[PDB]
Amino acid sequence: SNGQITAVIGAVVDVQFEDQLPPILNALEVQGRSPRLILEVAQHLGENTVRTIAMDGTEGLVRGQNVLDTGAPIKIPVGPETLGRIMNVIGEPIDERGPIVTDKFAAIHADAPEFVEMSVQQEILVTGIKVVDLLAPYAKGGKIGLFGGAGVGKTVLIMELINNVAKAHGGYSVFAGVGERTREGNDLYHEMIESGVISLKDKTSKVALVYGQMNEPPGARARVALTGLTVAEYFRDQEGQDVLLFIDNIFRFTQAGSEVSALLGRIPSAVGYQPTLATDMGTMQERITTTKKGSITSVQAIYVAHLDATTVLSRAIAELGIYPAVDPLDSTSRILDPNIIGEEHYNIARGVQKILQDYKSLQDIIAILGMDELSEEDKLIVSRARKIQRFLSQPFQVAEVFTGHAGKLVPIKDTIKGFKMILNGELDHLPEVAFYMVGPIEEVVAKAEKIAESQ
Amino acid sequence: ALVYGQMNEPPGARARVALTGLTVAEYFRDQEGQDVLLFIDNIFRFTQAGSEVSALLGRIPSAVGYQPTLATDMGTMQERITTTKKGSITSVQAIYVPADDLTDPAPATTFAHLDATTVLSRAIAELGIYPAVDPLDSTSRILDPNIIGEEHYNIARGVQKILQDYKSLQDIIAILGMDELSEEDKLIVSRARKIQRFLSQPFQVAEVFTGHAGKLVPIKDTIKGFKMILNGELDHLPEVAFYMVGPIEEVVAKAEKIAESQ
Amino acid sequence: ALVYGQMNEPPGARARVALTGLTVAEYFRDQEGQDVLLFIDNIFRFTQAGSEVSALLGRIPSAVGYQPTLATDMGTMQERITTTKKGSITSVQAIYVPADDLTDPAPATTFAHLDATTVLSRAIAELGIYPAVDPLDSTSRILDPNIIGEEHYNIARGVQKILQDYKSLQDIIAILGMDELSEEDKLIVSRARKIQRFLSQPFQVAEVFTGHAGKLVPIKDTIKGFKMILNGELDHLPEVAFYMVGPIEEVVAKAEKI
Amino acid sequence: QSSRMTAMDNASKNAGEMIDKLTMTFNRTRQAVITRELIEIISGASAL
Amino acid sequence: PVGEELLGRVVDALGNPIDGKGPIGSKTRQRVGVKAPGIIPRVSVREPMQTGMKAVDSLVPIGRGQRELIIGDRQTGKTAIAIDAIINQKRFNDAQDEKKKLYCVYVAIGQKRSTVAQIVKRLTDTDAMRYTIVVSATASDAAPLQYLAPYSGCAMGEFFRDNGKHALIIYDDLSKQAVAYRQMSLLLRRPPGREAYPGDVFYLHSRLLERAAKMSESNGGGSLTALPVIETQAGDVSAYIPTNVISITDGQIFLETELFYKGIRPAINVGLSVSR
Amino acid sequence: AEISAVLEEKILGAAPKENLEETGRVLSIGDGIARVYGLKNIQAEEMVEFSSGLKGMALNLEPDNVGIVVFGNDKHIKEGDIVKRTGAIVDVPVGEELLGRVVDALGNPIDGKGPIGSKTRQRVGVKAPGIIPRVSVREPMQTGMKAVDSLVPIGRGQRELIIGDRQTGKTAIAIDAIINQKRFNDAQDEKKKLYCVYVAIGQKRSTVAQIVKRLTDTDAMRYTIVVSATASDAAPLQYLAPYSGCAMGEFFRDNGKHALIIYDDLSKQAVAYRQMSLLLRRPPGREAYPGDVFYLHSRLLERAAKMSESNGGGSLTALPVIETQAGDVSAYIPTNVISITDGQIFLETELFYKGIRPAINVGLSVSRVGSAAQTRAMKQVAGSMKLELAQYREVAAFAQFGSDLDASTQQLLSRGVRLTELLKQGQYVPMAIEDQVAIIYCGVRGHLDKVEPSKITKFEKEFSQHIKTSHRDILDTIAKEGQISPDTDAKLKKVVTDFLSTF
Amino acid sequence: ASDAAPLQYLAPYSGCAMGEFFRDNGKHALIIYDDLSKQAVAYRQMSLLLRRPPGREAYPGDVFYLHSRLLERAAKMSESNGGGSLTALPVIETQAGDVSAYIPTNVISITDGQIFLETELFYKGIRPAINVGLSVSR
Ligand SMILES: Nc1ncnc2c1ncn2[C@@H]1O[C@H](COP(=O)(O)OP(=O)(O)OP(=O)(O)O)[C@@H](O)[C@H]1O
Ligand SMILES: Nc1ncnc2c1ncn2[C@@H]1O[C@H](COP(=O)(O)OP(=O)(O)OP(=O)(O)O)[C@@H](O)[C@H]1O
Ligand SMILES: [Mg+2]
Ligand SMILES: [Mg+2]
Repeated sequence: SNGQITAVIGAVVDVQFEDQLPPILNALEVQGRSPRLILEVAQHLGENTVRTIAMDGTEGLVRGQNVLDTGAPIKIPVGPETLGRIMNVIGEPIDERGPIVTDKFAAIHADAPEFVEMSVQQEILVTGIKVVDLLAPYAKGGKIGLFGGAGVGKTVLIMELINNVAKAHGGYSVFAGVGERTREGNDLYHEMIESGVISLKDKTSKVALVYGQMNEPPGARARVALTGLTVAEYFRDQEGQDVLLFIDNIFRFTQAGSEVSALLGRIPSAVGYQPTLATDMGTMQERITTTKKGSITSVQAIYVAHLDATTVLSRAIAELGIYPAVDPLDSTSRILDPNIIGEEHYNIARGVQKILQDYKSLQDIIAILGMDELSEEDKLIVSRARKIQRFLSQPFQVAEVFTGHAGKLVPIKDTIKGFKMILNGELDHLPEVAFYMVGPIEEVVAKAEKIAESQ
Repeated sequence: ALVYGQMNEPPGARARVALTGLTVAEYFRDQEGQDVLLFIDNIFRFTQAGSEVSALLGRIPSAVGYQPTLATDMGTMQERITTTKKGSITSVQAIYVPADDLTDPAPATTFAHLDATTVLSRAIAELGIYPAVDPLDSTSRILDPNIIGEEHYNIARGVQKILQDYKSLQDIIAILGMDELSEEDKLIVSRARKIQRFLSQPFQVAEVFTGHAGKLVPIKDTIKGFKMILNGELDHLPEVAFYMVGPIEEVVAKAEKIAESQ
Repeated sequence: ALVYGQMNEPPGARARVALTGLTVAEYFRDQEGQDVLLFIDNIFRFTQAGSEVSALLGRIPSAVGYQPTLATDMGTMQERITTTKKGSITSVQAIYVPADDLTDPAPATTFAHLDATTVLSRAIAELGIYPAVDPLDSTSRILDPNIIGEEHYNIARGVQKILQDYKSLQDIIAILGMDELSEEDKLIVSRARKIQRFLSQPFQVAEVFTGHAGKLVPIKDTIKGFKMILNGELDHLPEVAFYMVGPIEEVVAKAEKI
Repeated sequence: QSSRMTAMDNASKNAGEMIDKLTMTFNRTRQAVITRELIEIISGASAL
Repeated sequence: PVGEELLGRVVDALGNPIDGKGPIGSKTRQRVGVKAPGIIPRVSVREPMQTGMKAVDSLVPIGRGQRELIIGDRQTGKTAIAIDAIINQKRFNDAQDEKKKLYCVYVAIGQKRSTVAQIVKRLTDTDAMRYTIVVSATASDAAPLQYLAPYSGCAMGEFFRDNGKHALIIYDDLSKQAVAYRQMSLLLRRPPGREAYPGDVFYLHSRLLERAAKMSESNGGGSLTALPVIETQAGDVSAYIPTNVISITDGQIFLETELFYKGIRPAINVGLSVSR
Repeated sequence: AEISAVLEEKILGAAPKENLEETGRVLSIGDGIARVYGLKNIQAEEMVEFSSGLKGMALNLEPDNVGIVVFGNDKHIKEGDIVKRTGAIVDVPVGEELLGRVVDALGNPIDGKGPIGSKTRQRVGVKAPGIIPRVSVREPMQTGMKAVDSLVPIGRGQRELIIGDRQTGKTAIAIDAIINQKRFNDAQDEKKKLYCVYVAIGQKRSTVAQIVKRLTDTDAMRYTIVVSATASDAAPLQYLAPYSGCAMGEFFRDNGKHALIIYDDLSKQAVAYRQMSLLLRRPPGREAYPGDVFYLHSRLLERAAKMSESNGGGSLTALPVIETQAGDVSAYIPTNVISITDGQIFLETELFYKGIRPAINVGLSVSRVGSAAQTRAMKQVAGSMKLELAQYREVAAFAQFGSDLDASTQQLLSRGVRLTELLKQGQYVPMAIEDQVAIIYCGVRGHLDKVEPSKITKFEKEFSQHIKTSHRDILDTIAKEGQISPDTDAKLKKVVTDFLSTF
Repeated sequence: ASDAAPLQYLAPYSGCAMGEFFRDNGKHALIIYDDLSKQAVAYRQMSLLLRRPPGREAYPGDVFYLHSRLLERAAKMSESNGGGSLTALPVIETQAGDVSAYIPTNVISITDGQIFLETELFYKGIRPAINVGLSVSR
């Protein structure tokens, strides 16, 4: 179970064993490194030596150095103790908050759930965000693409997703910064501390963080998502919770897998990390699914291929004062079918989308000729569409100290009822500005009554 | 005689099937003194099978993924298709052009050994003219007043010029009409319609499916007929008398029957 | 002094004859303290003959089948051609671009080793303008308002802006013609065509090719003529009068002859 | 109306000629890209 | 394993049952690499294989014994077209006409296992499972299983073809099988070609798709109908694997992303859809 | 190792007395790569000394031999020569004594001004700071040019890329940023100072001499270190020069001071590392580059950050330069550096020859720090300026053939023309922040809509003189308040209207 | 076309030696290589079968040297060398009239002038279809 280093070429270490050869994906610890170096066995070369990828730096290694085989893959600490902490690939805490004292360790390479363990019903994960729950619903076990650039509240939306899932459903979240910048990671960590999702000394943390820097070797960044998925899998299997898994991002995960394949020299650089091919990404994608015990819902943070849902964040929506700045027309979902989410939900969503598209055409017509067109029917359409656009906005729990508005959690039935009443014109006599920054629809009625009493 | 190397065959069989058919044709030429016909369909599948054979041997591929021996493999296959002192082998080869690129190495290698061209046009088939051979896209290298003769060359050039004038005037007729054209233009478009109607011909092998008896028009009959149409000697006949008729005596006979039935 | 190793020579000889001419110029510069003129024609044959033997030296080829030490060999060759404190060398080197490509590694390496560049284009030579110098691809690093004069720099930048505007308009001109252009665009096109004709100049060595007498144009006459064209003082003249003439006085004389 | 029809006809003919030249350039660029990627894959595989 | 005991069962590429309903009772086993039928044992394709879609049954008709390609981008409706073709045969299999009955095979290659479970639920709900075999090689399955699953499903269909019955097989999708074979060929140190694909990916797909045929009346009169699926990226028809599959099959059905986002469902491009 | 001498001494059991643990002999030497037998106790990335006095670095530790990259001409190295390990990795001197000096990649002075009295040396392979010791970037790093200090702002501790084609002005942007800091280094406020490091990689010696002459004539050399790895230098020197310059800048960053590093250019370092990797028989990848060429630049550029107040508060802002061939930013090295850095500044040849200098493509240039890297007045005027420029670009995308346009469209087009003429700036003349704020404020408040654009530079040449002579109290009010108050806005509008009446 | 590639490569040099006989004996010889593009294709096949590194359009890097060492032997001798001469007329087949390709640009740089033939003029009956604007002689 003890081997010696034969060759050191970049982040690729060839290590020769004597008695027992470790299997593929096992972790081997170098015995002379003060920051310990874990090598993952990628292939067997024969002659009782194996080729391994390094999870840390390689400068200073000498040939013949002793390597101890752990007899298992990279076992990272899992549990409630990893909430609010930052871990590297191999589970060491890198937030200078002390050791991670836990009782549960789990290997980062596990099997996907079987064909009999999967639910035939394509349930949706309601997240309490009215625009998300209405126009682009989140499916349990689905793949979710979160778009947005600089100046938009993409980070605030991510933290609102974490807080709302931990509150409404009781399931935690895991963030995995696959090859992320140190400045962006520090900003995200401090924003998570400030907004109260990560709490120090109170044990009320809702997200577990796994980070991989850009100065890390390619092998280290290609297994950060596996570490985050392992923490999420502990929260799903051993607790029965619906767990969010934020990955930043799939593109950098594919890039790190392509760099690993280029270092190993077998697969050429033209082919890197297909969504299929369980060695590359098929196991990771199939371990993000909904089972009879729980579900893992993957959200990929994309900064501006197989996404079940997509929420596009636009600067123009934030320029109109609508928070969150989700574009209602560019946010699509495969789940928008009458056979899955119900006929009334699809009918309301299609009516809202049609009203918004007609409103954009009416705004173009008004900009061309003027505000008087097709009697008062177009004016009524414009008024209902503007009330819908105001009602799409919602205060955030995580941003109640930066904006001063108390965030609210809106169930899906409340959003359906409120938008149905707006479409039917039951609240058409209320002022437009009374529909702004309100969670439920009874809050809209109370806001309109307070406006009428004040004015 | 048929060979039919299928698409599920190994690449070696598909590469040598053209040589097998060429060997049967070479026996018909050398040991019988015949003018054999060889049909290859497709000739791009021959190149693709040769490329797969060379890639299975581990050789370094040439430009655009083809074998480095593409020119000499095509040359060795095609130089056995020639005319010798005993007989001749004439090859009609179906040609597929990948990605509609005539500068691709496989069509460009094929075009070096080509002595003619027969383009079958879908638009001509939509006009009811059979065979649907495009008279302008199809070309030949023996269009010369030393191989086919002065009269054949002049008549073919005159037919090509009239059809080119017709194609130029088709856009004008489509956008404006036909009444504003001059008398010369109306004579040109009438002769061109009669020329392109006379290009149609009944085939014996389709005579069950068509009901028209097939005709084998000799070359002097086609030369005389198109010379008559070019000179305006049949300006009084209707255009429908030229359709699906082999010779020109049957054109005037069909015109006489049309006049009598009218 | 002449040193010749030509294209009939083997690639070993063509890769070292430039160093022989450099050695003659270095002796005339250092050990004598003289002003030397060094003309090389052409550098690309040196850097191509270096690549012809690179495969026979057992080297891995570089991108587009070049020698992997092309940059370092060109650097060690070109750094010997310099003006030192002991003496001055003015060097004029021709460079060949294979298949009319400027992103080829050998000219792209040679670009950073030069002070003044004169890029010749085939498309300009197709238009009959001789010398076919690209006006928007030639740099000198002496083109500075504090070195060659403020008026000279301003005229040169104005000519380059006019020719860039004409190049941007050429896409619309090639489709919709001159009718869709505005009046300022027509003035831009007319002055740019006059500028392109006036950039051509009959050379004394090229007379046997053409028959025009070669003209030597003083730089004050050059900046005066281009200032006259940029100011619109010659908009009433045909552009053919601007073709193959040295000074602006020959432009006026040729216009009056027509 | 006649002048506008003739002007749009000339514009369409000029656009057709530009389309033909860009199509030839596109085919040449496509062949060069395929050849370059094949040579890069060959050089990557032959270094093992 | 082959037989009619596989109808209604969800099996993997090896034929092992994965639906949890118990072992299969097949008495016959058929090789996956069987040579395609020749020229004499087959006749011309004339029996209509009715998809049930108006645009397919009118503009690009599919006959019994024909390879018709369903090519398109992601999320365009290729699986929906294939599932509707499977569902449409219920009205023929219930009737007494033996020449109208069609037995279906659905080979899911490289898909998500939850999507295959939803497909099986949909076919069970519409009573189309009784004549359908589902062969699933998901993403978590190994690349050899994804390479083998089309040939396993083809052998199951060829049992019906050689027994006088008629079968329709769907390969959803063949691009995932080509990716799996590319990875196996690269890890076996085989010489690659364009896009690191080996020199016999065309031979792989041609020997797969030449087994769909209309047998002669002296050879039983049965038929096997293939509906391969190709997923393209940004409409790149000129890619290597789509070019090979287009050159193999007897026609293609093009699904357009632009038409799909306009709400035109099914998004069939009429000018690009060919049926020989 | 199976050579004839080794087989001879192993068959006979000679047991040779040469202890090759701390020394070695050269098996082969070629093109700056030495394969060395011996050096049993050598470590990776360690410096060695040859018998001719040349230095080398051990990059490949193979079981048979050691691969050494030679720091100099390989003519001095012969087969069988003795190589002695130094026992330490490469280090360079750091300190305030390097300011004003022109050094090579190893810290040796090449300006001829004698030695350097540096009392401290730092290794080049230092790990980058983690997520904890660094803080968010908010201090402005003022380049001094209006097109970049407003639209693509650069903060202290930010990796901002300058990417473009040849002869577009990337070096001009960098040198102008170095020159601009003389305003702050000559002042008394210590936190505003910025010490500069310029790393020339692969350039000719005449170009570096011209750069040093330009910095000496403008008195910017007194706070500037120039690290030179010229074209005739060895590939290990060109590869190691950015790391040595980064260590020199990290001395200022770790001592509570602020440093700015320019790598001109990282494309030459990538070419040099590609040559070393190809000659070491490492497996090539896309465009013959190794698989660690992303890790090379990421490791270099991750060390440029601003430290927290507990770590002294110092900063290190990097300005890498990338040369692009024919505008193809989809190549390997441009894609890597774009994915590493916190934003890019894109330069275009068409904008350069159109008169727009600096030729900054506003649409393609991003700054991820954004308005946090700006002062309050510059943020106030640039927020409106970027919106007006975006509106101008949107309305000019469909205004080539448009003549009878709308009045609002014509106003937007005219405003965009005024702003485009406003962003133009001459070479070697950096501008103060107050002058940029005043000129941009006049541009975006409609004060130049009635002014011909060709006179705007002359207006810039004169109105800045007007407020600096007769209306300096308004500038003092702006400096003390820190923002454009509406009363100061009205006073500035009155001054502008009076000046335009005089104009 | 049915011969081996080395024979196609050797034939221009064999003919050049036969013309060099008359060149060195005071006589005058005119030699025509129809065509050098097919010789370069044969030499490309020889180099690709020798596993030599391909360059522009998968051609070896000494194809310029191949044509230059062939065509430099055609020259005008002095009176002290017998007054002989050898005149070369190389033939190049282009694709779609592109003179910007690798081999045509090589032979243009080697030779003293070209006679360009246009397909457009050839289709209009202008024979010989010589482009006067492109065909020059130095
Ligand atoms: N004719 C149709 N009418 C309505 N919805 C349809 C239609 N065809 C497909 N859809 C819907 O479009 C979505 C995607 O279609 P489908 O999954 O069948 O396409 P696909 O090409 O198989 O996608 P993928 O590439 O993800 O496998 C589904 O939600 C499906 O319900
Ligand atoms: N803003 C400017 N105004 C006027 N001239 C300028 C400006 N910026 C650069 N130039 C001039 O443009 C030329 C090239 O610019 P510069 O050398 O800075 O570009 P570069 O990116 O360094 O190019 P290279 O690839 O040669 O290093 C020089 O003559 C310089 O004087
Ligand atoms: Mg599908
Ligand atoms: Mg520069």
